[PDB]
Amino acid sequence: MAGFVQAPLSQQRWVGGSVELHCEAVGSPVPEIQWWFEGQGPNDICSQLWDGARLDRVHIHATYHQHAASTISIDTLVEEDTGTYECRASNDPDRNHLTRAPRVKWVRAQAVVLVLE
Amino acid sequence: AGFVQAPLSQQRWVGGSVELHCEAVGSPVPEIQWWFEGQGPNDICSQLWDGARLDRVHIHATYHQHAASTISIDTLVEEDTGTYECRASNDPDRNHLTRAPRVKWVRAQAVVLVLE
Repeated sequence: MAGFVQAPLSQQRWVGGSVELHCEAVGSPVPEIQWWFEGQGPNDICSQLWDGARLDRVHIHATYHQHAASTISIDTLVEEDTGTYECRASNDPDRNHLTRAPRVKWVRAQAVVLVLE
Repeated sequence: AGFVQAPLSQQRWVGGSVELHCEAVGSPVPEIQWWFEGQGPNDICSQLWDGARLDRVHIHATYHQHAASTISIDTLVEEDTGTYECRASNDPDRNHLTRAPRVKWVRAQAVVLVLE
């Protein structure tokens, strides 16, 4: 099982500024962390972020020594960076690949980031 | 509304007890709720309440400056296994007053595994 020892923090930021969200988890084995995101307005859905996203303004750095630590950073914010950011952790051996596996459940921890002019 | 402490996943024995804690901030001070989803594809997240599961589930919360909430479960059974989720919000329409714009609470999860 994976468990959170630090959740990301909701916060108010400015267009052209920047944001940094942090997430930490424990388990044995040491769990994996991903970051997920969902904009505002009931047309946006929860999908995975990746290192280099949004024209290379999104950066994700992770370490896995004894526990999982992950920092997501975003350069030069724009209003549409507004939304909910979700850290997910799991040490389930099947979480990746494809498998006809049912399971596949990660623990989630959300922060909301609001970007204002 | 955001978390400054997420609940922490825990493994326990049948017949034992568990306790999960949740800290959240915002102005105004956000409300905390606990929600739960058992294992297997046929379960959903539903709100837990104080006294649930034949008065084995107790929920205590305070809201001075910070939102602090604790869920406790006595005499654990196997079907207590699953994902517990702390939800927080200070949105004034929170109590889904039929007022049907949004509904979005911030969420932080912990898993609880109860082994025989």
